[PDB]
Amino acid sequence: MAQASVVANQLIPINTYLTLVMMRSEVVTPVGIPAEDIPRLVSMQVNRAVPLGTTLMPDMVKGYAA
Repeated sequence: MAQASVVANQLIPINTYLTLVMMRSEVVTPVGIPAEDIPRLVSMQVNRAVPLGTTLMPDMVKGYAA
């Protein structure tokens, strides 16, 4: 397991536009959005509440496509 994913560094309320302070990189299982993509997630909106420590998955971000 060496791929790092984007993990919520704080609670992200439903419909928040993502900022850099909200996303950390962590090696977690299952794998979500690759950590390498944090730059392009800024200003994209989540479509559900993301609790602290939750892995961000592609389906939780509106407009995300990798």
